Amino acid sequence: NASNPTTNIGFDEADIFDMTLQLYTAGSEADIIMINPAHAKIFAGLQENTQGSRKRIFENTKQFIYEVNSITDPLGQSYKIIVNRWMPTDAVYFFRSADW
Amino acid sequence: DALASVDGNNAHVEGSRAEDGEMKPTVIKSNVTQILRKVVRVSDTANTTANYGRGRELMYQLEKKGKEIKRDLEKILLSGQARTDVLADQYLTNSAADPAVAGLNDTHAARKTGAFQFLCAHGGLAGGVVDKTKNGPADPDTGAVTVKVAQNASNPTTNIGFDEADIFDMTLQLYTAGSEADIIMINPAHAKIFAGLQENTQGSRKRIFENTKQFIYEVNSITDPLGQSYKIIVNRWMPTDAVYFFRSADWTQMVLRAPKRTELAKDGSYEKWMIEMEVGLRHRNPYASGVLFTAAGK
Amino acid sequence: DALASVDGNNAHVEGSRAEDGEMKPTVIKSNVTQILRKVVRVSDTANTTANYGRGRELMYQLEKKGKEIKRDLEKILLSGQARTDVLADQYLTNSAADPA
Amino acid sequence: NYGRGRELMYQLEKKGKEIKRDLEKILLSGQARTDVLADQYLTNSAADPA
Repeated sequence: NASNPTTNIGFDEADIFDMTLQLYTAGSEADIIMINPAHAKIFAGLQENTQGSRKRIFENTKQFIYEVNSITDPLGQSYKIIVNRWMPTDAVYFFRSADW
Repeated sequence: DALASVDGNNAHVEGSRAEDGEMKPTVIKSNVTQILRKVVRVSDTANTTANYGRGRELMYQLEKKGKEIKRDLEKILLSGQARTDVLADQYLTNSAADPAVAGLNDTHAARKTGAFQFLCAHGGLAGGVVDKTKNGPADPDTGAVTVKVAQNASNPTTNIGFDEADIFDMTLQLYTAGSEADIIMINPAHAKIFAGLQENTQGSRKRIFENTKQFIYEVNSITDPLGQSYKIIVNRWMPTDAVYFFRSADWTQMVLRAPKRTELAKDGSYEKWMIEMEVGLRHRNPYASGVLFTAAGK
Repeated sequence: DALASVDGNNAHVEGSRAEDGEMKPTVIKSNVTQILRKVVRVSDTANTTANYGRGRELMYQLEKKGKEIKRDLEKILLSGQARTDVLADQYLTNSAADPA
Repeated sequence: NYGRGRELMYQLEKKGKEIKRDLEKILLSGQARTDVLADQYLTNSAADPA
């Protein structure tokens, strides 16, 4: 949680890909990410950064979508997202259905 | 090896008076093949237990050794091995066949094949492995250095970070040398740079999301200013401090003996088995493919 | 199980003897189960008059508690709880030698 | 041979009788188990590397 200030409880902004790198070098082939609704707006925040390197653009479109339900790492592994209500706010799981 | 240089001026005064031509014929490159065994030795009392999932202990261990030898081959073919054999200048020497070998019948050395970093126009030998701190020589055909040490001009020459855009210079050298390569292999610990290529700090590169439920952060295709496409590939079996630019036809896997499972002698308290796979690497032209070592500016 | 580290110095010689190699065993893991129960007791003093809304309060509350146990099962599976037992690390000593 | 029959089968059956006698002696003499398992007889407890 380097980018944000020391106020947020905890979560990353560019270290979610270090985990995908670790999984790839281990051998996992999972493409799923379960998250609680509380720590969900953070995922949508990935489409915009304070640094001048990521922004949104609306060409006179009456449809605001601050949502994200799919991620892709530089290695090529897709990653769908799911919002589980009964999960704990202070955790994020990257797993597969068959593994469990 | 190469063609004949241009020599610049080509004036003439109605007469050659040459020296029987300046042909400078081709140079002969050679390579050696090594052996890979991956022995296995199991006891006899440990070959009858329940073995819930492993089942047949020896068969399971043999499959494991097969996977291990395959991984070791995938690693060595991209490693920095150096051609090492008892023959130095008498490689072919069919007639004499190195008279100074036979007589002892036990002076056999360890056959080590030439690796990619060695066959790709090296520029020295750091003891036993190709040097990762000096650029190779120039191609006599045209000015070309297919082996370059990066210069991370984005960091203050203190951080160990692979340069961001030192690949365009390597592509320039490849184009000058006549490579036509179209592939770029990279270790997983460096795709972060290729992904950041889409962005920057000056503000001239930035992604956009017009009402999209996606955060695609990936690169799998590059195009240098010269018009040469390049497909990126990830391989976890390469040295992190190296990048190779392959080409399918330029490299081939030579095989003398296929991977064979067998068993050595007996009259012991053990049931030995083993595998044997003899293989080597070949290259059409050293100056065709390209290599890029990672380091920091001096 | 997990394969062994990939070697990069295999330079075996021709016409030699096969020296024994390195082997690794298969790791083992263990866990424990969990029991969930409910109660839908009823007095039966009802059902003699003309019930108004639902009827079969027993089955209604029973389905309610079924949904409840499903919810709790999901919550438990997704929430972090250690391998708590009364053996107190004696998991690998099945049939404890101390009946105390 | 004439009574020996051969050198392999005769020797093998003789050694079989000998090992049978030795087995009976070792079983009836009296000796406690000494295999190094340290209470891990049950609970298969794979060889535990190191």
